[PDB]
Amino acid sequence: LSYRNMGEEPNYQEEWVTHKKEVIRTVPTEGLEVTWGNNEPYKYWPQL
Amino acid sequence: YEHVTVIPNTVGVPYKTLVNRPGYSPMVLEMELLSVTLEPTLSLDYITCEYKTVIPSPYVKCCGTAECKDKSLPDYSCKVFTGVYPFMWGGAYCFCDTENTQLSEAHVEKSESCKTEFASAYRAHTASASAKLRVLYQGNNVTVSAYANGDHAVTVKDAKFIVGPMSSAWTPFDNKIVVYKGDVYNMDYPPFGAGRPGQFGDIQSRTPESEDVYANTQLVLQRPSAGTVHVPYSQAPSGFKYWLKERGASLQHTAPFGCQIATNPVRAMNCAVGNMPISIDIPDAAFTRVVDAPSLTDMSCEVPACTHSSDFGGVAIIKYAASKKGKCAVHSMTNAVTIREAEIEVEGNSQLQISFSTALASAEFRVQVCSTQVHCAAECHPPKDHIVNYPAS
Amino acid sequence: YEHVTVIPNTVGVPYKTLVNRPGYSPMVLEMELLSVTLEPTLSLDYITCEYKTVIPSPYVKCCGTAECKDKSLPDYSCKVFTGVYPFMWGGAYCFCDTENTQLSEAHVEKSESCKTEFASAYRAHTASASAKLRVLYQGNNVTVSAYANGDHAVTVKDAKFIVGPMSSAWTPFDNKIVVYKGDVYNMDYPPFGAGRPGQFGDIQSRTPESEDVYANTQLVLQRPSAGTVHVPYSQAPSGFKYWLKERGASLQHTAPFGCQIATNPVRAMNCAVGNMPISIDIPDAAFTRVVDAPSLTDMSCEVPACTHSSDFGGVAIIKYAASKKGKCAVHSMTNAVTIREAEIEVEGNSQLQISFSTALASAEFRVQVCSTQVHCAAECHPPKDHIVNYPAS
Repeated sequence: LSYRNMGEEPNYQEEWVTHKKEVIRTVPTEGLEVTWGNNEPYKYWPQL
Repeated sequence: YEHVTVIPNTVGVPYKTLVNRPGYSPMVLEMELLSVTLEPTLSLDYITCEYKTVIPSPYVKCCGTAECKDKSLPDYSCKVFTGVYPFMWGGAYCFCDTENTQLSEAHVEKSESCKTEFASAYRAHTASASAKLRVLYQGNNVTVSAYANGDHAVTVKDAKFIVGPMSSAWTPFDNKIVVYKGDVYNMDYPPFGAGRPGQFGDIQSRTPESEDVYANTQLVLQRPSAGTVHVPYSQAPSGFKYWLKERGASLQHTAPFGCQIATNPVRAMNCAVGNMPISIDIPDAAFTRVVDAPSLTDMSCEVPACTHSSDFGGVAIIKYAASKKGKCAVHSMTNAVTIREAEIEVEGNSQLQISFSTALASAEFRVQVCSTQVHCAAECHPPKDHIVNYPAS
Repeated sequence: YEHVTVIPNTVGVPYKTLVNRPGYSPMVLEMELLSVTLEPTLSLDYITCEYKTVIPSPYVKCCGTAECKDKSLPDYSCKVFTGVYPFMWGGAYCFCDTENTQLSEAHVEKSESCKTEFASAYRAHTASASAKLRVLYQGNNVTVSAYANGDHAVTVKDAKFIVGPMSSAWTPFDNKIVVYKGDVYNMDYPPFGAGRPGQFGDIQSRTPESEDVYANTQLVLQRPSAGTVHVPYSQAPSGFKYWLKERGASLQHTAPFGCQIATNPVRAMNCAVGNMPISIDIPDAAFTRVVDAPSLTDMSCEVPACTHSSDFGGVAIIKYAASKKGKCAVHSMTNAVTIREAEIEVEGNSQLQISFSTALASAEFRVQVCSTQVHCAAECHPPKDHIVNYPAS
């Protein structure tokens, strides 16, 4: 599971997960690019 | 005419550009870059493979001492173990007493999968500018893919679209790059032939199927096998096997700028950055004369619904009174409001409900329906969910 | 031992440097730049050649009006000159008198000698350097040619050389280069597919071996001549005939900076610029100390030869007195001295005539015999002729 910025501030954090984990990403204004598993990643637009 | 617009260099936000032509009606168009590829210049110097110590059969001089010759190989290990007592599976390998010498010779060799998998140490050059982008213009949703240096023009749909160059420079290449079988790892390669022991790139392929091997694996010949032909020879491990072990996080996860670093050839697709100045030489047929335009006047834009959200959530029943029927170009003449449609068929004394909204809740925006400038002010709603999928208006 | 020096970026100058570590005699490492060429990052954006006109046989619509058919080719020229009364070679081509007309059509076709005559618009990116350099290492004048980016460093003769990077980059390559079969000219190309009419490159292609070509050749099919089935078709002049015929002086003539530009591959051999960093990690076996070295005591250097000229115009008899016979480093201890010899035999109480030049006519130049130093002076006479060929000392 890897979450990073969607833009110039990378913040490209990533971790292998082993148990149940409720990771709370503070979703950036440039967007939260996360990939958690072999599916393609979710992008977060922190809208509203 | 040639309308010069600068789209935001980020895909999916379908920009509208209002081509105003004197002698014609208002000619709004929509453009949006689908993808934009950044193909960097590559200079593949170091090749990554697996080193394998090709050590020969044990040259047992039974009761005899020879002289080891320096075989010119990659790390030719020459060793004369003095006085081996080598015995075989069927007894003694030497019938002589004590003078049996172990000839241990070896070299390095590129692996068979090194012939398949090679780490490509591309020397980074400039990025190729190329991008595919669509536009709902002239009554057609038509796309043009253009090499975006500025001089790869597409006169498509009768329209001379010339886009390029890009404004941005956040290049997905680094100065040195390793292509490792699907992965661009921005890594500095070692000296081409001048590697270190245990380095990522301990076997340096100066050509991809090359004949030279910059390899200093620390293959140290150990002492002989105790009475049996065994090659005592200690070496360092696979430095590309360590580079296989330390595979490293590629730019497919490690993309700063939100770029899509996708290789084969090493490209940067979906590098959302900068602005894109595209000029569109429109023909005369897009210039449709305003005297032949429908006489749309007496508009009242009644703002029915106001939700400042990700969508263009303004609703506006604009009561219009058209002289004749026709697609009046219902473009936004305002600064904040994204209107959903581009043209509306204003037919007569009809109320066209435009779908237009923007980010600002208190939105007083202007809209021109093909000549008709009107104002629409609303107190748009707050957001409902904290997260949307991509950005919005 | 490692001595890391910088030669001047101009080949042929003898760079003898007295690398002298402790525990060794003087090591006068002579280097000479064999050649340095610059591989520019080309990208063939424009394909050029002299295009032709495929005008077919004329569609003689006899007895009736012609039919407009837009054959979608490059420069699809079609016209119906109705009312044509063309006569034939056997009299009349039209049987009736009034209803004959000429639907005359033609297209633009590619250059059939485009397989031979090609104009290449190289999208000139950054340039990759590659060098050759020889050194008198151990007294052996060996050569080593390396990829002189500094990262493809070449071990040669037990001595690693780290060659490059060059201090300069002002190479003859421009932003957009044109290569026409021997001609490298820095020329501003048209749009790749978005070329202009009649300019150097009107028959533009995306590549030379490509399939499509943009062209606006001014296909003015005029109405036909009287009684002869002949398509009067105005056409612009050949851009292959133009920019070939107005080809001008190329980089082979116009090479500034003293470069030697040679394309196919694009390489500026003898680019006279920069400081060339070359680091020679040499073996330790040359470093023979004062216990190993001959001991030259009482060296007296009288300069009977001294002439301020281009070559090594300084003849100095160093009457030495060597304790041990052998090689001796005759190294330059002065900054203006150019001693051609770097090692001389010290066999006894004898003299070596060192032939090195200088610049100032009254010169107290310093030379060391390998543990001895000396500053001997001479009065140089200036040269005769103004014009020489090579550089100076």
